[PDB]
Amino acid sequence: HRTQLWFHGRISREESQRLIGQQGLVDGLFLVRESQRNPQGFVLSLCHLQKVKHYLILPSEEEGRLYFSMDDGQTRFTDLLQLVEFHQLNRGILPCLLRHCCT
Amino acid sequence: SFEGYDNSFP
Repeated sequence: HRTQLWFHGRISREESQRLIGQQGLVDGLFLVRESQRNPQGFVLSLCHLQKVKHYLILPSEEEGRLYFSMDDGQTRFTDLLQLVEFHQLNRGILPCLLRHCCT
Repeated sequence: SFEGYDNSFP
């Protein structure tokens, strides 16, 4: 998770937009960061048609087993890597695929 | 589903 190139740790929403702005507002450009409003969770910040969108990722526990979800448990992931890898191939609730990592 | 985020907007 921390090892992953697309993970930026504790950065703000404005900062994510500045970073995505640096790298040209390319469609499907993305990063994952910690949420400022929800420090227990994460945000997938994604550029689509030159607008940056922010998708909240929250932890939940089912029968003592942690999962992450962007849609109140309709789609569940063991960790951020699984979430990212799924959405590189499947749009799910997103408006586009995760195409390029914001470094 | 979350105020202030784009999840399943609108």
